[PDB]
Amino acid sequence: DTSIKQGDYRLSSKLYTKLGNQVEAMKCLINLGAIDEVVNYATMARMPQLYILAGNFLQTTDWHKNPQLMKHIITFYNKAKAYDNLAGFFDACSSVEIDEYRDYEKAAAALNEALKHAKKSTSESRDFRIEQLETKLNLVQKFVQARALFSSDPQQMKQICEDLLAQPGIDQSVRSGDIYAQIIEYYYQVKNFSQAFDYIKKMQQKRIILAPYLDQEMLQQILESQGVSLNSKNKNNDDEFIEEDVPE
Amino acid sequence: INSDASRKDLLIQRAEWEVKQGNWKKGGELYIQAEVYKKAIEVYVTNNFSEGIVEVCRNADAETQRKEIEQCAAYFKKAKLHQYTKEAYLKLQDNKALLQLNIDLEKWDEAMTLAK
Amino acid sequence: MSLFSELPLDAGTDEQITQIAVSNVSINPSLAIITPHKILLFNECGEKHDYELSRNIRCTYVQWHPSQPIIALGWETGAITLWSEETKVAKEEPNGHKSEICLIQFNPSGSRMVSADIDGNVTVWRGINIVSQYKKEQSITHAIFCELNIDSKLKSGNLFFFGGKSGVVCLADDANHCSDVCKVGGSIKSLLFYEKENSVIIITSTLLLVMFKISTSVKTGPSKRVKLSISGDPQKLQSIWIGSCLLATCSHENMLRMWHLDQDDNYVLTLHQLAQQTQTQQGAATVIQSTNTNDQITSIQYEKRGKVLVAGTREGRIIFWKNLSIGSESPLDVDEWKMLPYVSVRQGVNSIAVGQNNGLIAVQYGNQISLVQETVINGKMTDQVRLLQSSANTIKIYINNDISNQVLHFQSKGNIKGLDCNDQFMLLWTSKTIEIHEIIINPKESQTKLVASIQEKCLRSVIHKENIILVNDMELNVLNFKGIQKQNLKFSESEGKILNVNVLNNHLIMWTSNNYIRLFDISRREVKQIGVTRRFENSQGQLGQIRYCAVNSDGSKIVITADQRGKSGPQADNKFYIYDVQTDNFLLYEMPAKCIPLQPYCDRKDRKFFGISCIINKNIQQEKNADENNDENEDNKSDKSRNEDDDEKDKSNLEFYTFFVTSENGIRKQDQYQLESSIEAVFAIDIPKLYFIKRNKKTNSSGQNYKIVEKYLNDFVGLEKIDNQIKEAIMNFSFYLTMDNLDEAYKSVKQIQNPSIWEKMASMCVKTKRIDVAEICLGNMRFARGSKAIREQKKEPELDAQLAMVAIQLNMKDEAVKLYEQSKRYDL
Amino acid sequence: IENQGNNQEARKLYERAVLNKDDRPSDRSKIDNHNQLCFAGISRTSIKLGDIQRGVTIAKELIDNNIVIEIAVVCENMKQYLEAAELYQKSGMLEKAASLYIESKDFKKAAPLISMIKSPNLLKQYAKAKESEGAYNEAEQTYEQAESWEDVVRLNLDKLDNLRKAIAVLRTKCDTSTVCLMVANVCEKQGNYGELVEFLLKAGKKEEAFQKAQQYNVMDAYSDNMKDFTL
Repeated sequence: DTSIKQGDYRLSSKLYTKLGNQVEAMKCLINLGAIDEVVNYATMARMPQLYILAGNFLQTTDWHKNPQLMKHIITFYNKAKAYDNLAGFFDACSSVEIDEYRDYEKAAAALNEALKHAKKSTSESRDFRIEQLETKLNLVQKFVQARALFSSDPQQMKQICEDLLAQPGIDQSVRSGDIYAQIIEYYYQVKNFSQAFDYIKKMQQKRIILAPYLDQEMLQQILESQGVSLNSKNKNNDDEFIEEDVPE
Repeated sequence: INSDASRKDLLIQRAEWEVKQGNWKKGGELYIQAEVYKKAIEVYVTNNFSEGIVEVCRNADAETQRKEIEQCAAYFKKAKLHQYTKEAYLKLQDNKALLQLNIDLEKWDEAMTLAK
Repeated sequence: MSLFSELPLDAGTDEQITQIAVSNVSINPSLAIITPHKILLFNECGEKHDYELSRNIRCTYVQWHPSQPIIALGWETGAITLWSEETKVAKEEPNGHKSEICLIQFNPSGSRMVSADIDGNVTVWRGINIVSQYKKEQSITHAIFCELNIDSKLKSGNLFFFGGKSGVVCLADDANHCSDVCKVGGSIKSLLFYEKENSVIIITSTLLLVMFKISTSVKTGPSKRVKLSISGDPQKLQSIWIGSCLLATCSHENMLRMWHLDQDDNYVLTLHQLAQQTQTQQGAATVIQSTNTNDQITSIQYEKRGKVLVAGTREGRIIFWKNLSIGSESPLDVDEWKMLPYVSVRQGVNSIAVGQNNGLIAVQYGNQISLVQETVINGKMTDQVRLLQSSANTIKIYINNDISNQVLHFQSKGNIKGLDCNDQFMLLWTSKTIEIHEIIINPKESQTKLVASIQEKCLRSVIHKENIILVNDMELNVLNFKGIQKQNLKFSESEGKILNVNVLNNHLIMWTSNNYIRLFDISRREVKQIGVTRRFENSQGQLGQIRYCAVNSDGSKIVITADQRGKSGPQADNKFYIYDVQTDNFLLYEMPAKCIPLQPYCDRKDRKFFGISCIINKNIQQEKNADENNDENEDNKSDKSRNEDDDEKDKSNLEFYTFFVTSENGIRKQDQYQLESSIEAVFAIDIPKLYFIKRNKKTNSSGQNYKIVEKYLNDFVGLEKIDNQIKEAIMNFSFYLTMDNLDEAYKSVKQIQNPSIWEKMASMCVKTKRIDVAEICLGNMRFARGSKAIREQKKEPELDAQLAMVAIQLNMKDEAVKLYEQSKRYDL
Repeated sequence: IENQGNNQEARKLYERAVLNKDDRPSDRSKIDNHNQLCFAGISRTSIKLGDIQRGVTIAKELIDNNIVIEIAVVCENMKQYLEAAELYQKSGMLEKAASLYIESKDFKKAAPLISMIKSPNLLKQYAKAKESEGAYNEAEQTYEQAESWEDVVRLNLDKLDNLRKAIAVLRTKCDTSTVCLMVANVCEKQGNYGELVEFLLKAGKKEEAFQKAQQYNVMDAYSDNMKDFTL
């Protein structure tokens, strides 16, 4: 306890381990900020609570770029049977994938895994969690459908994209910026600059920045087709966003 | 909070795609906004730019960003920035950092006065 | 390490040559020669075939089957012909095409083929039967079969991509589904496929390298447009794929550009190395023109089987590069590449053609033609018999006579492909015939007489007792000296194609392309297959692709060094395998990543003792050192001055390791040996001696000589005095000490005892880091001085100081210095 | 005297030394070190001479771990396996003790060892010991859990005939053609042959499956799946 107060987490953790108080040792090692010894003592201790603690600690860290970290998280949640925790981990993985890689098929697979593990859970809110997952999954799958339809059908583009955009709270599952960007890109492919610029405007009034979802060269060609400077329009849009934030 | 967070996040994202094409100083100054300390310190480590670190620490809040100034002073000490370390420690007023600097500087009279 | 044999060939035709092609069938290569009127066929010897394929209809294109001797031909009228030379059958389609053939290309499998004409018609065929037809605008220059990473049901080998001067590229299959990727435009010089990212690499006349990513239903713009800094002719620019991801480009210029995709690093090979070769060769009465190393290279070609890159200058020179990078991944810099001695040409070379048959090269300059072949240094070891294939015809024979080793120089009629011996007769096999000779050993002189010669074709011949097993890719038969066929054995097609063999005592092993391992016994008068076929497959999954295999004396233990092929990733695998016939399992030994195993060597007599050759992977260690040194390391003073550069002249990246193998504990490391740059390769391993091949750089001839070097083991140096029964006790003690079986080692040592044996025992104890047994050995020495030193030095908590004391007592100075440095002790 | 091989003299020499050093109680450190050495000597010589009980006991009360490990090595080398195994267990290193327990007829105490440690080679050797004993279901499960499931399906063929469990096994073990024909064998003894059709479709061995199905009139499912591979 004195070492904990003074910050000597290693000595306190070793003393607790030799005393059999493994949860205090895990807390001290988490406070230390080192991963390998925590994972090792989780593996030898084989306590489900320590498995959950190690899984949460690895979830806090950068599990995305290290496959070993996510492998250990999955193993810990399987050994501890923390089905809700594993479902939440898979949901977070899918959300990160959607946010910063835009790989909706991998996100759909992760949502399917999360739904399966939630269906293996026994919590009181499990069904609620399940339905939430499936709703997101459904929306993702619909967008994935459109992602295939880039080979076959324009009318199905318009119908499915408008249906997905009209759904409230879609950004919680599929970002509407990506949908608008792909609509604009398809319209440029058809070279219908009028409807492309109309959808550009529609994407503008939703107060989301065009740059993350749309290529700059795409936008500048489309705006040159209309015959208006893009810099002035961007400045006006930024000023409008600030003036809309002012009363809020 | 929510509106400020949303706007700051969007502009930091735009900062990321702009620094991908390459803009380090002008972009870094444009996207300071409020509490971008992690991205700013990553930029400064990448560019080895310590003047922005000093600007942040002198503009940092005294009662909430204490550890940030401590680690900035540690970076100054490991980079042989003696005067920046002194001013950061004077803002810190922590005996731990001052004693660490005194022992690392290999002198013993200021060690007298700080130990006393 | 290798030599290049050149054979000029007479064209024998008044008409000027237009095209040349080389067969790729692993045995018996064939050369196709296309003139404006006549079509000629040449064999491996370079003589005109009695049968001729020349026809009144003009030949405009020719192509070789990737795995079959069947040739594909296209006329000026668009008709196609499929002709088998082995059976001499021609199958010609009248309605092949309505326009002259521009290019023919085969898929890797050999089933489906794509043919194109100038009018833009592209037909995909199955064998000789038309499958699908496409009408595309403008002539398509090239079309390569593509293998996109698609689901199994959607995966098919019919998919291919084609490019042309219209700059239109589309995905097409045999089912007439043409997905027009199209895009870009202009004259696309070359198109290449990349498997990992399913990417398309485009080189055009616009001096722009285009890096497309293509999906079945997703089309995207180029990932990166690379600008090329080339002073040569853009039209003449050609690029070839080297290794996993390397790209080698030459545009009729003195500079050779190499691009690595993993880190996208570019580096240039110059011809100043040709100046170095001229300097090293203009040391005698040799007529060589002035060093004009600014010449341009007409053509560049690469061969995977030999890992050899060949470039041809327009002044009449041919330059060779060897890929020293272990593994199938591409080299990262110039240092990995090695530069081989060049071969001069009378006139400027025009065309270079490559066939995967000993790396066969067809070189055309003007109207003259020549053949180039590679001869790797090979060495055979039997009792009192050493055979060295120094050149194509020169053979060095070494006879172990106790008074003095006897050296004989034998000159053959021509080139020899393979050598073998069985301590009684020697057997050579070349492209022409097979010969058996008997060597008569006398103190005055050793004479060799030709026993017989049989004219038969086979891949590998193994002599034993009085019969020879002849093995070809799919079969193996037995022959006698007269030449009768007692029996033959076949192999199934699904197992693949046999790659290579190894033989020791009365047990022979071979491995095929599909990682299948077969074991045979020749102790019986007729060879017999032992056990059953075993795939290199573990219950968890495939362990990798076989690279090198070896078998111990009794055949119970098999050493394997394989490559896991981590899908454009880690450089093969540095952990090797040992297989036991009894347990039918592949135990895996892990060895530090700083080294990569290269080729195993099994002891002739001992079942447990064996050795492994290792290549030190410099690049990864350098990267790790650079990464680690940049962390709180600033201005380190003293004891650091040029300790890493001048020592690399004689020290190469070749190392040797010794191991004991047992079914109980598996693998244990015994000793390590450092190989100098003079040593070229490991010849053989023996209990008292180790044999190596050493280059004679001091030789003033064009071809440097090669000698056999005999070295003593670390536990046998110094003991120069009658080795008859000592080796058994030494090996038993070494094995027991590696096992740490102290009582057995003591009871084995008791029966002999000898002061030289005692000091050797102390040396093993020092090297194995055991002190009490070392004290017992020194006590048995009855050396009072060392014992007094030990008793004085026993008052030290550090055992490293005591070990250094023992080492300096037995006169090991640098080991003592290393131990002192390791113990952080300087006062002692 | 243990180097010369004279085992009997070691007993009396060590006993005399032990009595002499026990007579003197002063400076107990060197006396205790000498006692440990002499106890190790009598233990090893008694094991070599067949005096198992006294040797194993005097190995038991002694505390120095590496000496006990060496004595266990000697006694397992000579003839005595199980006693070496308990000495290994009491010396702090137990993996070889578990290996010897599964080597010997002590599976009852080896079961907890299999329970905590997850050594796959130990599991394979334990399953081999079980199949040598004759327990088909226990070795079946042991092969299931480690990785060795290729013999699981053939043992199901021989006596178990557990088709649903085998199907579950292939769906958790990444079935290949070698087991895809094991399951052809398992479905041969059903009389319906449809599951055989789907299994051989998953196999890729789609030539003899074709003729077998058309000999049994199941073209519906097999043709439905096969209309995309060859024509």
